[PDB]
Order: sequence, then C-alpha cells, then structure tokens
Amino acid sequence: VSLQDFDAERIGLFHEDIKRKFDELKSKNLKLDLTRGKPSSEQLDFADELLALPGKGDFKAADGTDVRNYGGLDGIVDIRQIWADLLGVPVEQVLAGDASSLNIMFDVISWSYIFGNNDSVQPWSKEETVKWICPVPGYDRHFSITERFGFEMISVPMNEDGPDMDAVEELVKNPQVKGMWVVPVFSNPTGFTVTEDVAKRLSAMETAAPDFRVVWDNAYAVHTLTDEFPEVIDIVGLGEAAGNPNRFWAFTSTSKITLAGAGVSFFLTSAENRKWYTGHAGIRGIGPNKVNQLAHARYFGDAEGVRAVMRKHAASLAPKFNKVLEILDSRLAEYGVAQWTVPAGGYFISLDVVPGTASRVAELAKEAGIALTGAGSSYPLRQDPENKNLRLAPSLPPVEELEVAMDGVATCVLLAAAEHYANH
Amino acid sequence: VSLQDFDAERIGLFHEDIKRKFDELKSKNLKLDLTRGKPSSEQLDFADELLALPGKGDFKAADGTDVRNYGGLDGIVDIRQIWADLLGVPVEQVLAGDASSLNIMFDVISWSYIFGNNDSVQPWSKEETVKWICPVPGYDRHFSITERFGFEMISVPMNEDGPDMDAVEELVKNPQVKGMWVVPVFSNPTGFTVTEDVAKRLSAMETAAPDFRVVWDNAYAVHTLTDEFPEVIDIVGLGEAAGNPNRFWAFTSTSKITLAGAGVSFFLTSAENRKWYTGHAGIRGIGPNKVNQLAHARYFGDAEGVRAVMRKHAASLAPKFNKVLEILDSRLAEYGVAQWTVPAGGYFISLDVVPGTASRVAELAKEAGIALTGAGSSYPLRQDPENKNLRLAPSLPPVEELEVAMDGVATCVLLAAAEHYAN
Ligand SMILES: Cc1ncc(COP(=O)(O)O)c(CN[C@@H](CCC(=O)O)C(=O)O)c1O
Ligand SMILES: Cc1ncc(COP(=O)(O)O)c(CN)c1O
Ligand SMILES: O=C(O)CCC(=O)C(=O)O
Repeated sequence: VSLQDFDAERIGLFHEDIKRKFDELKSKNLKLDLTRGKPSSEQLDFADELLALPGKGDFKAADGTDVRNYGGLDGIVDIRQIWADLLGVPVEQVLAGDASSLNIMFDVISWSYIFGNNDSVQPWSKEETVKWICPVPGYDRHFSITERFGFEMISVPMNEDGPDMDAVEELVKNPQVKGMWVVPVFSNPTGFTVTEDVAKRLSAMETAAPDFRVVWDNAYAVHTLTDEFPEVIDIVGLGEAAGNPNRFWAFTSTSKITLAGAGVSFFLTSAENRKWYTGHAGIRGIGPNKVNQLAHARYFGDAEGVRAVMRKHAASLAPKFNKVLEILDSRLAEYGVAQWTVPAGGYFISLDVVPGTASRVAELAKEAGIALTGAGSSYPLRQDPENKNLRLAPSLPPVEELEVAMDGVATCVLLAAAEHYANH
Repeated sequence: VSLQDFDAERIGLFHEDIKRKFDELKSKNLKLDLTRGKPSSEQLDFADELLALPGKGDFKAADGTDVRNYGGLDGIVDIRQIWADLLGVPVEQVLAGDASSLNIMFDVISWSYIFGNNDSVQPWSKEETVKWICPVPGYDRHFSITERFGFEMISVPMNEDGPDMDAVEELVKNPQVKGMWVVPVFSNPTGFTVTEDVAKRLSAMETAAPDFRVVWDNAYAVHTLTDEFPEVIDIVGLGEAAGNPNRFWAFTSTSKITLAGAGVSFFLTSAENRKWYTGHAGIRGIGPNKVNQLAHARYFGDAEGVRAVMRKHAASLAPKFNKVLEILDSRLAEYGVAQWTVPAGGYFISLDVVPGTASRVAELAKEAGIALTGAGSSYPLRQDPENKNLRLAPSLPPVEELEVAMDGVATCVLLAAAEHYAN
C-alpha cells in the first residue's frame, strides 16, 4: 500500500508517526549542504602537478608555436589533438578556448542576437519573438542565458534516451524557434544519455528557421562512475551526413577533469560555423590562453591519460552516489512517494517527490539544517509545473555527511507527502 | 636644404640614386617584420618561473578561497590588492579577469548594445545611430570593435597632453555620442600621455547621452623605457569627485609584463558599474581563472616586484627604440621629409612621412621584404585623411634585424618622397 492509497485515518496516523522522526532530525542541529555540483578537494588534489606545469623552459606547442606570446584564435594543436583522439572526431572540428565552455555558449548566442549567425537572414535582435527549446529537468545556467536574452523558453521532457523527439520535431517547425539546449551524456540532472537514434533524429529533422542551432553541451563526455566510458556520438559529423552541417554547436571542458574554473573549454562545430566564430572572436580579442592549454596537454599526455584521470574521479565519486542511492532505497522504497534516477555518470541524482510537495520538502530540509537546491531550479524561469523535482549533488561532501543528510531528506519527503495526502 | 626645396634637376639626381639603393635593398631578399607589438623571446624568458606557478599544494587565496574550484566573479584578492597598490587606487575599484582586457572592453560595449548599461534609458541597439569618439592616431583593435558594432567613429586629434578636449567637449553635446576610446599613458602609437588637466576635463564635461562611457585603456600604465614610472591618474576617483562616477571604464593588464595572451586583465570602475558588469558576467559564466591570478600574485609578490620586472623590460626594449631613432636621425633628419615620436614608454614609434605617400612607403617596403603596418592602420576604418602616418613596432626583432629593416624603411620613405616631388 503506497501513501497515496492510505485511508483518511491511516494517513493521519502516518503523519503523527513521521513528524516524531522530523522532530528527532531537527534535534541533531545539522548544517549540511547537498547543493554544490562541484568536485571535492580530494578530486582537485589529483591535478596537483598541473599547478607546476608546463614548467620552466617548456613553452613550445607541437607545431613550434611559442605559447608565451600573442596570437592564434583556435587553441594549440597539442590539446586539440588530445581532445579529437578522446572524442574520436577529426582535429579540424575542435577549437580550444579559455576555462569556460559556458562563456563560449553565451558568446555564440549573444553574437547570433547582435549580428546573426552565418545562416541568419537577419540578427535575432530583429525578431519580435525568439523561442528556445528546453529539455527538462535541465541545467539552470543554460536556462539563465536564454532568460537573460528574453527568449521564450519552451520545455520538453528529457527522457531516458534524450529529449522527446516527437515534441522537438514539432516545435522546430515554428520559425520563431532558433535553438535548443541539451546535455547529451549523463545529463544534468537526470543522468540520461542521448541514443544514436535520437541524435540521428536531431540531425535529420527539418526546421523552419534557416539558422536554428542545437547546443550540444557534452559537459560529462567522459565522466563515468564505472569502468565503462560512454559512447561519444560524433554529432557534428551526423549533422554533416544528414545535410545539416551547421546545426550543432558542441561543447565540452576539463572543469570536472582538472580544475573547476581553470581548465580548458572546447567548441566543436562545422567549418562554416568555426569561421564565423573565429571571425567574431578575433575582434573580441587576440586569442585564448595557450599556456594553460600546454599545461593541460603535458598533464594528460594523451587521451588514455585523460581516461586514467577519469577513473580516479569515478573511484572518488562512486561511494558518494552509492550512499545516496542506498539511503533513498532503505527509507522510501516501501512508500511509493518518490522516484529517483540511478545514473552511471555525471554529477547529479534527480529526485521526484509527490507532485505539489517539492517546495515543502526543501523548506522542511532547510528547517532541519539541510540545504537542497530549490524547487524548479532545474526548469526555465525556475517553474516546475508539477512542483515535484529536486536535484541532489553528491560530489562534494564526505560519505558520512551524505548518509546523515539523505536520511534527513528522506524524512522530509515522507512528512511533506503525509501533509499533502492528509490535507485532501 | 629639405627635399621639397630641391629643383627639378637636383630631385631627378636624388631620385635616380635613391632608386638604385632601393633596387639594392630588394636584391637582399629580406624577410623582416615591424608590424606587431609583441614582447621578444628575451622578454618572455623573464617570466620562466611563472610557468611553474603557483606550484604543487599552493591553491588558497588570502581570504581562504580554493582557487582550484568554482566561483567568484571579481577575481581573487591577492592579485587585485597588488594591482591596487601598484596603481595607487582602493582595492574595491579593481576587478581581475582572464588574459585579455580587450575581451572585457568588447563585452561591456556588447552588453551596452544588448541590455543597455546601468545608466541607460534603453539599449544602444535601439538607437538609429551610435557615434563614438576616436582620438587619432590610435589603436586599431579598439577601432575594430566599434566598426564591428556599426558605430560611426568620429576622429579627434590625440595631442601630447591627450585628446583635443575642445573637440571632445563639443562632440559630446550630441546625444548620439555614446563613448570614447583612449590609451592614456604612452599611447598606442603616439607615446603621448593624458595630463591631469585633460583628465579633469574628461571627468567634468557634460554629455548629452546619460550613459556615455570613456574607455580608459591604460595598457601601458607601468611600461617605461627609462626606468622612471609615469604618473597613474586615479581616473575613476576623478569621475567620482566631478559628480560623474560612472563615466570611466578603466582597464589594464599584464600581457606585456608577464606572458602575452596568458596574463591577467583588470577592470577598474565605479561601484554601480562593477555591480552591472558582474551581474551580466555571472550569466556568461561562473567566473575567471583564479589559478592564473594566484600564479601571478606569487610571481610578483607585491607592487615593487611588478616594478622590478618593468625595469627588466626597459633594459631589453630601450636599445631597440634607440636604434630605430638613430636610423631615422641619420637617414631622414637632414631631408625634412619625416617626423616621428620619441616615446618615454610604450611599444611604438609613430612616423609621419610626406603627406600622400604613406601607402607608397608601405608598398615599397613590402616589395623589399619588410612588412610595415598599412597606411591608415591607426585610424578608424583605416582612413588617414593625409595618407602620412605609419606605426613602427621595435619590440619583437633583435637590434640587428631592426637595423637592416629600418635602413630599408628609410630608403622607402626617401624614394616615395622623391617620386612625389619629381611628380
Ligand atoms: C592599447 C592596448 N590595449 C590592449 C592591448 C592588448 O590587451 P590584452 O587584450 O590584455 O592582451 C594592446 C596590444 N597590442 C599588439 C598585439 C600584438 C599581436 O600581434 O597580437 C598589436 O596588435 O600589435 C594595446 O596596445
Ligand atoms: C551541463 C554543463 N555545461 C557546462 C558546465 C560548465 O562548464 P564550464 O565550467 O566549462 O563553463 C556545467 C557545470 N556543471 C554543466 O553541468
Ligand atoms: O558551483 C558553482 O558555482 C556552479 C557549478 C555548476 O553550475 C555545476 O557544476 O553544475
């Protein structure tokens, strides 16, 4: 019997039962935080050597470029080739920038707004209405960019195999629709991964805008919790094979590989998109930081060296995800109140509670000293129309803290659920 | 006697002889380049240690920030404080970014275009026309930004004490005029420096646009050729004192101090302007590279450490400028065909040849295997109305290459001048 099927008296009694547990939780005086989607100090210690790279006297890229001096908008060959080898794409596809792929995403959108992109009839700023497809739950920092530009964000469901392509294929037939966000591997926060079939559909679909763009933000391209590395779909190639070569603006970075905020970002896109991008980037400045790129190339040495680092991250993160999953199972399984993802990579667990109660869960957790990301944080304009979803970030705290925190979260889920069904 | 005073016969003899020298110059099959203000490899060697910084286990800013992890839009206190001490301004003024100050200049203009700035009634995108004041000769990369945005660029002279303030103060009465570029110390390329009097005028002037900005791009703030450091006007403080606190967007960087393209940039501006900037920069991302900032703070230690580095730069650069000047003096002075700047600092010499002949000089030089910046490159849209100015960049080549290259340039100046007078 799930809580929702409890009779009026049994849910009342269940409410009194669980409230006693919530009282016990508050008497612990906790100060715990499950909101930080960032690496732990242990993980950051793995790249300690990179703080001393590339090192005295070592300042030449593989083509002879003196990385210490001005020039070159594309990034250095050394790091571009490593990433090409890692991702299994031609090196010509890869541009290496500064430490933020979000910076590049914002820029390409900004420039499409000001100038148009290379396929634009006119700049997006001339449009009365720009719409933008948002698979949900999704990444708040993506949705913030499109909200700051005033684009009308239209949500679609992020499914186990990727965005709902029936919904996307329909929405792109509207010429107001200029692009979409996706995190295609271990998606933030669902953990879901775009299948080959879904990528093919994104690559082959017809769009009403001539200048429509998919942001394929492959932020977790190698970020497994297991021994297996996920498939890297060559999405730019698929777009090329389908006759839509310019469709995909693809990104990734080293921010959760080396140093979070001081890594290297990558922008993978078609020949014509790269010329457009570097033509605008060359007015914005002289080019990206080559020294940090050489440092990175030296640290990894080759693509296998990147995978070796990713196995260390996996070994550090796995027990944290396992604790969270173990607690959710032991406390909530019998009650039918919640569903949670079981991800095999990435940085998050996505928790759906009773619809109408997510904001109350986070409020109760706060009263109990446990910080949860707010209700709607994974939705455009922070509006989850079912008030059900919560994002859990296991990476930073030690396992002992995750145990305590999640035990409390689970009590909060139950109490909120008991309040909700008792109020019917 | 100047070349213009030679009679037909004498200028014909001079022309044949300089033409022969030019032919002899081309026969050398040179491949030399005076176009880019890049530090030499000798200069870059000075920061060899920075390639190993901040070093293993050293990753906390002075306020405890772990520089290896996300967050913080302002840059770390360690580097901000050193720059504040260096420039003699309150640390609160200083924001520290990534490796390019141009990126930030681009960004603040693009955001003013898109969103408006904090003093704007509406985005500049909604204006029929945006005008922008450009002191000349000036910096090509500044002008390129405002060209790319469609802004109509209005030239004013860059004089020895700064921009022509009689002209600026008149132009700013037009509300279409939204801002201005300046390089205020050892200016690119004139070497000229804004005086306190001119700075005060810029701070007090009345503008018709409510959201007018001066870009005060102090790229050469400490970049002495003589070991005497120039005055650092606290320009943000002067705008605040005049009652126009938001007027100045000030910049500098370490690109010609440490590593060119892998240094640290700074943005100095008012409290309201910083809040506006970081508001937008926080949507563009999570914030700048804190590790490189700590590396820089470790490398310099303090303001005196920055000044020690600058003295090393001066020792490397000054004989290159001196050689250029010696060649200009010995080849050109007697002929009255050219004028050039004699800078106390910065990265360039500004050369004015016979009006109507600069593009010819650059074409002759290119035929001879010597790359010069094109005619008009220090002017908006590359339009020098007198076709007289050329910029020379002594920093990159060794003195031996400078000597060969500049002897060649002088022969080009003289041939172009001889052709002009003979026609
Ligand atoms: C006035 C000025 N401001 C900024 C810069 C560069 O600032 P950064 O963006 O912080 O590095 C400069 C320098 N210009 C040189 C660069 C050489 C190159 O080949 O790229 C030039 O173009 O010659 C100046 O002058
Ligand atoms: C999907 C996604 N994309 C981009 C980023 C940030 O990338 P960067 O640090 O290179 O800006 C993050 C950080 N969590 C993320 O989850
Ligand atoms: O920790 C931060 O400042 C934001 C990090 C973030 O967006 C993420 O890693 O998902």
